[PDB]
Amino acid sequence: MKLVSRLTAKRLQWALVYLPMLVATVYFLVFSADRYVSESVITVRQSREDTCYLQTYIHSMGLLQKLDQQLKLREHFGTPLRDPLFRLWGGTSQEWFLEYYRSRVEVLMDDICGLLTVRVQGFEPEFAQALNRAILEESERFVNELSHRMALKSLVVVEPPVLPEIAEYPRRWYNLATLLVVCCLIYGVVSLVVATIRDH
Amino acid sequence: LTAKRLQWALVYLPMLVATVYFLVFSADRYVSESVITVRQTASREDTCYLQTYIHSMGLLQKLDQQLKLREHFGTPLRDPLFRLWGGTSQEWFLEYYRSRVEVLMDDICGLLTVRVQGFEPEFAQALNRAILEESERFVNELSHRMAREARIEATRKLKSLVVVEPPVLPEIAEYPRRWYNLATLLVVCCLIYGVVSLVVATIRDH
Amino acid sequence: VSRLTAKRLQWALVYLPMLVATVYFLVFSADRYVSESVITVRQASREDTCYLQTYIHSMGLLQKLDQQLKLREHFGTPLRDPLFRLWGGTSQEWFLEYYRSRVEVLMDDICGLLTVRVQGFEPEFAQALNRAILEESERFVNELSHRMAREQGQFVESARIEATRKLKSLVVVEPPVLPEIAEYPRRWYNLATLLVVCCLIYGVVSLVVATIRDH
Amino acid sequence: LVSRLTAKRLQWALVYLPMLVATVYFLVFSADRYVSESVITVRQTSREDTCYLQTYIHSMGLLQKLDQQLKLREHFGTPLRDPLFRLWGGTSQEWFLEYYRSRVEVLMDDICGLLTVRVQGFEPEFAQALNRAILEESERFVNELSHRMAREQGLALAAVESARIEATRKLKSLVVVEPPVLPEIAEYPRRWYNLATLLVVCCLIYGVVSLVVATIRDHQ
Amino acid sequence: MKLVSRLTAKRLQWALVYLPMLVATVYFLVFSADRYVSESVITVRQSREDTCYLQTYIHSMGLLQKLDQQLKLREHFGTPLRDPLFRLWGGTSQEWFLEYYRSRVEVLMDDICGLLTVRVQGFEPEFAQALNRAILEESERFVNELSHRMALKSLVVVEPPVLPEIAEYPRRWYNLATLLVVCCLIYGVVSLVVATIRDH
Amino acid sequence: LTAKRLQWALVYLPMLVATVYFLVFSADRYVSESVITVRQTASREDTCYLQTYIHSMGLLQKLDQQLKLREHFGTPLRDPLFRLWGGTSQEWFLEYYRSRVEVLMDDICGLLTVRVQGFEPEFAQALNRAILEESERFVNELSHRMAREARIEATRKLKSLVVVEPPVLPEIAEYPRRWYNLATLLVVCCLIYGVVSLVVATIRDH
Amino acid sequence: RSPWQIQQAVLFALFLRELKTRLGGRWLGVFWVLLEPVAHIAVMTTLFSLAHRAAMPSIEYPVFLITGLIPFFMFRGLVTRLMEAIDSNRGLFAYRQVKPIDTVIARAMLEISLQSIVYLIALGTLGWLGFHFLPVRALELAGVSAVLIMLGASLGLFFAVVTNEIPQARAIVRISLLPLYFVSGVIFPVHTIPPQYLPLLQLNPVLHLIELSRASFFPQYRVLQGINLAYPAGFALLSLFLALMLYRLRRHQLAS
Repeated sequence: MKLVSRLTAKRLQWALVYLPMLVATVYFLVFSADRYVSESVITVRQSREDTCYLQTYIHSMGLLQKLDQQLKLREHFGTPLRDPLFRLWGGTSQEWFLEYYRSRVEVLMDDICGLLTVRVQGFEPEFAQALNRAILEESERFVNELSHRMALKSLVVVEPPVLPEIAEYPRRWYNLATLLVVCCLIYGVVSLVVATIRDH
Repeated sequence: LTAKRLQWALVYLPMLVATVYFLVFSADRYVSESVITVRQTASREDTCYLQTYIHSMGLLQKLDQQLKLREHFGTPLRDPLFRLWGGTSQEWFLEYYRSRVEVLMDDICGLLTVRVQGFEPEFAQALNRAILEESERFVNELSHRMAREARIEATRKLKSLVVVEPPVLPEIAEYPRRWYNLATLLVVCCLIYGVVSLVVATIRDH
Repeated sequence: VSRLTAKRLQWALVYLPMLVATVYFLVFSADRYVSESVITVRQASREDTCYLQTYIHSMGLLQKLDQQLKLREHFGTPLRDPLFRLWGGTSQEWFLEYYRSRVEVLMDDICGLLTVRVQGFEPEFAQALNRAILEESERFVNELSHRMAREQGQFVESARIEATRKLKSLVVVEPPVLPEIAEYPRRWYNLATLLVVCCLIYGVVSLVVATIRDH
Repeated sequence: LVSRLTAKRLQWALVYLPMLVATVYFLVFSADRYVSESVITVRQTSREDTCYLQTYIHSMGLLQKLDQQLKLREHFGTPLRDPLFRLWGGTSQEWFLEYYRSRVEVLMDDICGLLTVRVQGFEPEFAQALNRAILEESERFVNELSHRMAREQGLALAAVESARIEATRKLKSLVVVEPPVLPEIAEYPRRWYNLATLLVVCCLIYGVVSLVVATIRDHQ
Repeated sequence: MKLVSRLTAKRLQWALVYLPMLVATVYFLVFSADRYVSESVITVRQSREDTCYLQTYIHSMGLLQKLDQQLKLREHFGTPLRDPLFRLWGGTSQEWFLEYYRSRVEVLMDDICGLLTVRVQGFEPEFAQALNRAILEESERFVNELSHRMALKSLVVVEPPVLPEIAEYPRRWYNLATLLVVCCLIYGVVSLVVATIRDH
Repeated sequence: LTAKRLQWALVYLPMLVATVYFLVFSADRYVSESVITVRQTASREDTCYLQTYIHSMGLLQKLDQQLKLREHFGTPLRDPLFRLWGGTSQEWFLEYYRSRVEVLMDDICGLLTVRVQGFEPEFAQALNRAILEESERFVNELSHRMAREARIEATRKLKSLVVVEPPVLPEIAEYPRRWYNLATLLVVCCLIYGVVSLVVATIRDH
Repeated sequence: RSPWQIQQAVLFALFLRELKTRLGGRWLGVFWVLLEPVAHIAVMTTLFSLAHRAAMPSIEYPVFLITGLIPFFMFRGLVTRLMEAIDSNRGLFAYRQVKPIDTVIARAMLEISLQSIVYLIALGTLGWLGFHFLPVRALELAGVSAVLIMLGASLGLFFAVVTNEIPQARAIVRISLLPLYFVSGVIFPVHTIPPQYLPLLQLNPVLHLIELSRASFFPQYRVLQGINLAYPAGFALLSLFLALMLYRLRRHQLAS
């Protein structure tokens, strides 16, 4: 209780507002690395089961090994030495590689059309487009092989993968603004609670 | 004589024994994961049969004859909680096997995912592969028995097992995720401490 | 007379039933092994599975199983367990109730699979009873279909090719297993339930005896 | 006159009088009622036919046929020591129908569409015979109901042949899941369960009445 | 205010409890007339539309005119001179005749079988059975005529009309008991209202 | 100056004028009721077309040409509220006709019931019969126009009107049920009196 | 001065006391106690009419909904106003010849009279609209209503005696009453819900009472299995005995 009243205001102000924003601004404006995004929109036709299998297959492990053999994802993702958070550190485990890859490619599907959209992140736009194209080709080969193994069907590409011009995901200003909102709310709640415990 | 003594006991002592068990005594278990489904040549009944059959006793006997799961699961002497003790009952062995092999249905898309634990990654992969092969044999054998009541139909491949993701070979063990369990146990013990303190204050007030 | 209820009332009404139940469940109880099987009916299958679910607990099946395996002489063996054993001279209705208690049928609506758990005083007898139940159920669905087809066709090629075939078959997902440790009875769960109900009864009579003692 | 009601009178009347009456009636005067149970359903070669059977089991025409066949009025009047569950002589037809509907219980299972018929009699053989007669008459009624339309139906010779085969064919036959059982002991007169339940209920009622009386008295 | 002060309990008791019991007992035990009931259970088969048409047709006016021509319902229902409430007074209107007839025959329908049950009341059991039989025959002729007019189907009688032995509808003891319950409740409520307005 | 004066006005005066109108001035209107449906040789569309068509304007013009409804509905000089005044608009005439003819659908069983009012029972029966005949002609004429886009189909009786209950000839007039309206008006005027008195007490309290 | 006479006098006094408090000061409480049912009538008719038509084509929605809603309103009113009776007139026990049980039963009879008036008014306005209002079997309906009233009053008295010197319990029982609106199946017929959750829902006594009241009120109403009156009757009797016993034990401590 002696230290409970010692948090005062300025110490709480510093350690809950200004230091986190100092490190956040330092990381975003200097340490961060750009992450270009390639977006594609595909479906499977001769059938929600088929695009369900495809959605499971995109984030699978066998596809990850095939893509690592083809384009060497592990070598590419370890290049941004400046960013320590969003780079793939060398000598990491296979499971962490799978989790990192699943974070990098986002797969989405609308329920009222069955359209499956994929967004692939990469530190170079050409690599992102190549990864998206390889994903699409492997998906087409997979559904054709699954049809053939039983003994017909082809992928429809509504929107082929784009070649991005500028990166879009490491948004620095929007992240700083939502950090402002969250930090202020956390301050307000914890300051009210420290006031009522100190008054007791 | 509750005072702070009951707080000290009910908070520190389970936390202390859990930490000294997880940080030293616990043995990590590798996991092999595969995703399959059953297609013809409706299809949900075959996957329901597979979900029931994977956690059965006859399949456990077949897998014990094949890979000797009983001798494998008794290997780690260091871990006394997750080790299958020698000379146990068949019912306890079945419950242990059902705990070490987790099968999940996804309601849409008709997908059955099997996650098999083991103290070696190669053993986990081999066990998952054996489970998949025996499941395919079982769904074929049901239709063979159906058609053996003629001889042309009873020899074909009436049902095929579609493997969306084959079993993988883990590099590191996901379980027992010691930090998550320690945090969960700390939170729940804090909750029990709070409710016990409230009821003890109520009792001693009277 | 009323000035004789005290802590001794708690003593008797709580610990005497606890001691009696603990003594009975620790030494006097008889082990009951359980054999489990999982089956379904296939060439409308829901109708046949419901027919089987009703037929397992029927009296005709019980009489057939008595004639085949002598359930009366087996269930009357544990003379040291007067509560869970079947006494001699027990009527047919009480015998049917005992058999219905000793055989549990679980229906699952999603997969449409029927689970049968059979309790016996010996590990081999439970599996034998489960096998006999399965065989009799398959014979029952076959006999029902054959009787319907024959009574229709006794009035021609279709009738005589449908009255002798095997239209209904039993799909055994899990065959009857042979246990080696008795699943039943659950001594600790039963003791906990009896403790809870004894505590509730004691509380009720304690408040009643506090009320009447108020002049 | 609240003070007119004492503890002794309340005890005596409210507890002992109904308990003594029920004990005497259940242990001295009551008569055994064996019950025979059968489980059936009707199959072609649906739900409509089995619910028609459910309606028809309690119908008056079936009661007349069964009374002609087995003399239900004579059998249901034999137990003279039991005046509550016996068929008194010289009773109206409506009361006879109500008594028959009380003695025969029909339960419908809609998850499977199975009809359970439980027939009460004062002898196990009579209960089994009544259940068998009910099953036979229900099958005959379903058959006749199916046959009537085809019988009223009757190139032209083809139509005549179709009408005669449709009228002569055995279309709907009910399958039996559990045939009627000959009971060994009576199960419906539950003397001890009823006596214990009535004792508990009377004790609770006396406690409530005594507490209300004491609360009323506490106004001085 | 002065008239509600003039009022007391005893006049309220006599005007709400004993007088209704006197008139009800006098009517039921002396003035009432027995009404025998014949019950039939029928359906139509080659179909909820067909039995819906039948249910509408039973209570129709054309069927009433046909039955009046056949069995002379108006002459039969005017016989019980002792009962003034449930008899058909001579020289009454056609609409009141239809309402009386619709009250006399009760048609019920279950939702899960489609079975249509009819209960016909009459002051003589043979007349009640004859009226039920005539209703059934006219219904069969009506559905057959409706089928033929378009240019097939026949009625199924699960339970033919019974011949009643004793009347069942003019229940006297049950009616007296429920009248007692209703009268006691009404008296209690109105006495509470009288007490609370008098105190004001 | 509300006092009891507003009570006296708002209770007695509408009650007085309603009683003096219903008991003397009102003229009773006989009603002919029929119940029909449409069947082939799905069928709900023909009945819904009939429901829309009976309350239309072209059918009203046809019936005015046939039976001269305008001269009939202006007959009772005694009643000034339910009489069709001479020289009125066509729109008001259509609203009056829609008020004097009621068409009810029953959702199940597909039955359309028509109740036609009139100051004479024979006129009400004749109007209902004419409505039924014109409705049958209309449902036939729609299919005739459909098939006249061949000549074999466009002359048959493609649709038939099933008449469950033909129009009846009333003996007495059901409407205007004066006692029911008087009781309803008394109840509603009592309610308005209560709310107005309470709001006036609230206003005068301030 | 017989105890019954002074008890009746104080009950009439306490009764009109609760009346003045519950009803509006301008004689307006009838307006809101008639507005509460009609809003629920309107919203449930505009939200579930076609669902009821798909349920059964035999009974129209307004009468079927009223005949279950008004007894449920009586039950919830009995519980709510009964449990708050003792901790609302703490300044009234200063005079002798008064007891908390007098206050709770005065509130009970006031609630019973108000809901009976509302029920009669609803039946009258239902019969004025051409619907069916006359009960086919009124004696069984009266018995079921009496059992429901006794159960509600007993539960209210039990909650009044037990939760003295802890108002916070009165805060949570309200949130226990909101799901009971949908659990009891008053709005929609219970014949539509699948049996997979029936055995858990058969432990609600008010469910059995509502279905039995509807069966005794309507002609040819199908009652499903396990809706016997024995279970709610035993529940009400046991709860009433327990509540009266608990009041008798904590008698002098209650009044302070």
